[PDB]
Amino acid sequence: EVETFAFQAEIAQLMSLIINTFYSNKEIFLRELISNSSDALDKIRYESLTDPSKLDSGKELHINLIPNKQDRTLTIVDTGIGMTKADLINNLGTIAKSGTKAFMEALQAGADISMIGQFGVGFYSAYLVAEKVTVITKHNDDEQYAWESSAGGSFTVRTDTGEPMGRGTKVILHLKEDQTEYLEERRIKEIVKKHSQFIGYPITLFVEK
Ligand SMILES: Cc1c(CO)cnn1-c1ccc(F)cc1
Repeated sequence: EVETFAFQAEIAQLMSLIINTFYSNKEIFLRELISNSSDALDKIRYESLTDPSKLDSGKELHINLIPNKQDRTLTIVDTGIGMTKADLINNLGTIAKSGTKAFMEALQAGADISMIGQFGVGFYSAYLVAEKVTVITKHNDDEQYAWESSAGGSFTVRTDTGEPMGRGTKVILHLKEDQTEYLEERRIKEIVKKHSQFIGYPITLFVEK
């Protein structure tokens, strides 16, 4: 059972602007996603200080980067606090309405796409390199859910029947045909060392066959 939703008009406007605008510094998507994972790990660590039982779904706090050349996917896994169904559908989009408005006024004022994180909508930088994005997430107070969007004004949400995750978020980037450079180990190492060197959680870079 798959539910289809329409993005808010401002979010769809931001996505199409990210997909259509000519901009070569595409590597900044990895900094935003890792930064998002770092915030989710911070939130579950703080909540667990006043409630140790919130770590019963997993004690490890880490981030994993997993490239797959066969499927042409780049996956960012974190064991953070995760997102509920309400987050995926209306909560995160309501917050992002003001950040999108402010971000686009700055763009016409002289700003560039690389400061998208300062407006809280850095997740959508994934569509600099992805034709489709899948998000598997599991929050302590909800079930596991699968979010997916190929832009175009709509996204879907369903109950995930895959491998149970325990707790956290998994972002699967289905890369455009000409962006396969972000599957190479030496390229991912280079971006992480340049933009995410001081993240306070272990970042493990998987390798392939
Ligand atoms: C938005 C996002 C992603 C996707 O980049 C992964 N974890 N999170 C996240 C989830 C919950 C948070 F409180 C903060 C960040």
